[PDB]
Amino acid sequence: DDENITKLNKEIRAFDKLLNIPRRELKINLPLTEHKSPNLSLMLESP
Amino acid sequence: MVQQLSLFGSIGDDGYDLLISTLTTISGNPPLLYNSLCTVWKPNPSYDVENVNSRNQLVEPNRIKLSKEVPFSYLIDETMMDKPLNFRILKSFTNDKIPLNYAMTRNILWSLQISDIPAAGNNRSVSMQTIAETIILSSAGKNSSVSSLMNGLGYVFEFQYLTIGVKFFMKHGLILELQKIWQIEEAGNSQITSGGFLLKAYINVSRGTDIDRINYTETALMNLKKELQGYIELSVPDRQSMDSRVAHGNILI
Amino acid sequence: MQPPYIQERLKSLNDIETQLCSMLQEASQVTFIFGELKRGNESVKPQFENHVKQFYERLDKSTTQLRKEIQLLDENVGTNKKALGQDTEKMEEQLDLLSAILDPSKSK
Amino acid sequence: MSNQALYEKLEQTRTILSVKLAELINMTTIADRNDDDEGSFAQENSELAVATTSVMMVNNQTMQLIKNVQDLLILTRSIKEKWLLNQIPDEKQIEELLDNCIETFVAEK
Repeated sequence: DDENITKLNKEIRAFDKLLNIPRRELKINLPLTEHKSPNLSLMLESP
Repeated sequence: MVQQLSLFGSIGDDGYDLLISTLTTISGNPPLLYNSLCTVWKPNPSYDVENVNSRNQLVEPNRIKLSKEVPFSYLIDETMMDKPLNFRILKSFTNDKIPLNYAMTRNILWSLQISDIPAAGNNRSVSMQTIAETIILSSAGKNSSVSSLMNGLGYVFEFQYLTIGVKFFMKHGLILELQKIWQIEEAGNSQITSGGFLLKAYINVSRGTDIDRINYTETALMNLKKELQGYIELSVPDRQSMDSRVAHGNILI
Repeated sequence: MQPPYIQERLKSLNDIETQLCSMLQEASQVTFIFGELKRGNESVKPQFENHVKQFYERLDKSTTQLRKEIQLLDENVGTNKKALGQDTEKMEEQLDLLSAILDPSKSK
Repeated sequence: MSNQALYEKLEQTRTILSVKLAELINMTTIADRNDDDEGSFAQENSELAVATTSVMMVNNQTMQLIKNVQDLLILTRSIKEKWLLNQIPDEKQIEELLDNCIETFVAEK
């Protein structure tokens, strides 16, 4: 509604990529026969 | 339920801009736009409430207020999207006409609120009023609608109006409001606060028994009033004007 | 810098006290000339009228202009804020510095 | 307030005019006047007290002129001080900027 609150919200949201918690994901696909391919997904977080 | 301690006043639109600047010089905050829509409901006269204890006057019938916020997309006409959404738009709101008409409000049909006449006695420096409040979050059923709900309780619609203005937040929980009020009917829309702004400064107290807090609140309100001496005169309104019981009809506007 | 209106206001005020100083100086010369006029030489008699007239006209219009200024005070009524944006501008400049840090070709 | 200053400057100006006329008449007829007619009113009875009253006039006009001028100057400065004091008056680029900064630090750390 008011300009000031939206301006502050925009400026604060601009820093999300720095302030937010880092995350990582690693997907490992192992080559197996008999159309049986297990998957190994490891996600690393720092809560 | 709160004890609201309030002071009132009015100003002509000519000084409006100037007034705004002075407020920002004191509070250190910028104004924030807001709007609202209030509907007043009264007990149904078709039903005879013999339960009013006439020989004892345990209670008297009263009026219920239902309030809701309405987005500005209903209040801005085709000539006004160019300007940004800030307080200056109020400078164009001097005509008795307004984009929101009767049909849209009828299509709409929240916060439920009841109040009492202020405390008696002539040794009161600020208007002290008691308010009982609740909130309606949602509903369901075959007739889920505000009108059907209030008819289920036993109340019927009386009138409605629209407030548009600005808000200032100061220290100690003090809130200062500049308002413009538009009454709405099928016949049309009429601005009761014609050529001016209604000013209201108030604080809320959660518990009426605490008296140290009430004394502090009164001290803050009187200090604020004594700060604005010479520019605007803030006064205690008439105790008989803020009475909203059905038996006697008048409306401070 | 201040808005211009204040600038010509202060210029007019400065003109006011300079005119007052000129009035005092002319009072000094008229007091000087009256002495020798009482002494008894009539050569500087014509200068006396001019000095008196200029002294009075300097005394009058200065007060008139000051009256105009005080009148301007009457209608000029009604006609930390920087902090509200101060952090913002600080923010801006800091990121600018980062840009200068981020580009190694501009650090020369 | 300002109206009081207006009035004060008014007696300031009229006092200047009156004391100016007084010192003018005193110095012009400082040469004592002797007229046989009863209409004239100029008395010099005690010889040296005449000079005392003369230096009286001198000291009065000096003090009053200096005080009035100084008061006017102080008034002007006060007006100027009141004038000075009382008159109350992209985001995406930042996103890639911070992304490059953080990746550069991560590489360099």
